[PDB]
Amino acid sequence: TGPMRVFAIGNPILDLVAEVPSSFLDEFFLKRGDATLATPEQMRIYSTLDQFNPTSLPGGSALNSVRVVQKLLRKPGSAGYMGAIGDDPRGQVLKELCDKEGLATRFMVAPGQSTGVCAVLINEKERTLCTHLGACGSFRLPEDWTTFASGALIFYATAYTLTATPKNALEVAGYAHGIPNAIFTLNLSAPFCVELYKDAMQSLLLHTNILFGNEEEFAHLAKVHNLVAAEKTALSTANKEHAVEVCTGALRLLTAGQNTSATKLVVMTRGHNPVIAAEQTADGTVVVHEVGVPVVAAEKIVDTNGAGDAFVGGFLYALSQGKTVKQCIMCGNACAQDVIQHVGFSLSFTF
Ligand SMILES: Nc1ncnc2c1ncn2[C@@H]1O[C@H](COP(=O)(O)OP(=O)(O)CP(=O)(O)O)[C@@H](O)[C@H]1O
Ligand SMILES: CSc1ncnc2c1ncn2[C@@H]1O[C@H](CO)[C@@H](O)[C@H]1O
Ligand SMILES: [Cl-]
Ligand code: NA
Ligand code: NA
Repeated sequence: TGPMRVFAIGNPILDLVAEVPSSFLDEFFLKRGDATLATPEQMRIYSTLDQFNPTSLPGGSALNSVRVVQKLLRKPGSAGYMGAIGDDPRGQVLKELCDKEGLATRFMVAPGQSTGVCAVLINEKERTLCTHLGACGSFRLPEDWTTFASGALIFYATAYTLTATPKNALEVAGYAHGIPNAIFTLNLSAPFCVELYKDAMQSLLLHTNILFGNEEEFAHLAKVHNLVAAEKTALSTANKEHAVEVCTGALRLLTAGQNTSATKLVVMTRGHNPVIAAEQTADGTVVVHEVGVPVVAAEKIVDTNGAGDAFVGGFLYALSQGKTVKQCIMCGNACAQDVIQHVGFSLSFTF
């Protein structure tokens, strides 16, 4: 029953995991390894997947991150989450899976719509994802959400939530803005979010304390907002120097040149390479962090899907415990590495 340390909004999705024959991917015109949104011709994929005995597990980027936070805090209601689901059986399944973990949730039911679902197709050591948002798109933040989230000072939203309406994330960020110890955190989520919601994201970033994103997402951000010279928008983020310049330029989108006691930090995950972060410190001076990622033989890497969500989960957990920026990154790395070494987007039982 609390205390709630982290509150997030997202697109609640039920993952249906199953091993399928190559004929399946070809049958639904899917490209092995790609993560996409179901096309009209792929709408029968979920019903068709049943003949492969799929396993139901809670999914969704933000949901995956708070589930990590909840697992680490242990106390029921340590993390809160809100999103929209359908009035279907799938919605009940997802809801029960979450209650089972002690997560505090309020799923808004959208009559006549289907709960978000993602087909996690395992084929040739490769994962192919096909997501159908459905009811997720109907989510509209309830007027009493701040009461539901009472006590939490860490707020989180994925750019994926902008696909329902940017107003949800803007309202959450709006609540935290101006309050020194209220921390709004955001994930770039995907390259298309950066372009599709350019202006809303620009406004949202001004109200953001911590921005998470991977190399490609930050690359698109830098290009869309002209953070680096056209001659540099092509450079590889695998290059420390370039990554640092991208992070430093991105930090400007959060600070707007001003300096307060509020947290202003940009974190870029870079696969096996060191995580890079740019932070505006107490007196306004910018500091760059570089945190090495413990080596993990490609041999032991099952799948890198969900790595980013787990990273954020660990980072936010550490942040709630008041750890330093470097310590938060290390916790995120630990969580990410656990998840990528086994089937599933959750922390192992032993972890
Ligand atoms: N090859 C690797 N070896 C060790 N750790 C890794 C790793 N790949 C990812 N990680 C861990 O996961 C974190 C995030 O990885 P990354 O930035 O690649 O996410 P991502 O969304 O790009 C995965 P994908 O490439 O499948 O889309 C890294 O900072 C690290 O903590
Ligand atoms: C607006 S599109 C969208 N929004 C939110 N989450 C998404 C989306 N697409 C896929 N996922 C989730 O990513 C999780 C793995 O990182 C998978 O578990 C999958 O559910
Ligand atoms: Cl999400
Ligand atoms: Na400052
Ligand atoms: Na995994």
